[PDB]
Amino acid sequence: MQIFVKTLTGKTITLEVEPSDTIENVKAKIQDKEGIPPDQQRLIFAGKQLEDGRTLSDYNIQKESTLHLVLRLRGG
Repeated sequence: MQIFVKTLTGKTITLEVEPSDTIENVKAKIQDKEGIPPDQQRLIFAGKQLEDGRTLSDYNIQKESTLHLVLRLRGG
């Protein structure tokens, strides 16, 4: 479904996806959209990081949910 992710700048970015799509798919969508890679993408939810292997549905996300789109701290 659709959700509303926030930026490190407190910006509002909405993304329309499916409940069957994985976090990686949603991230990939945001990538092609915004331009930020999924490798450098850090979405926080319920205090837990969105796992690619984990889908929005598996997360029981609510319509127009509030997601935190933060970058990565370190690297490797």
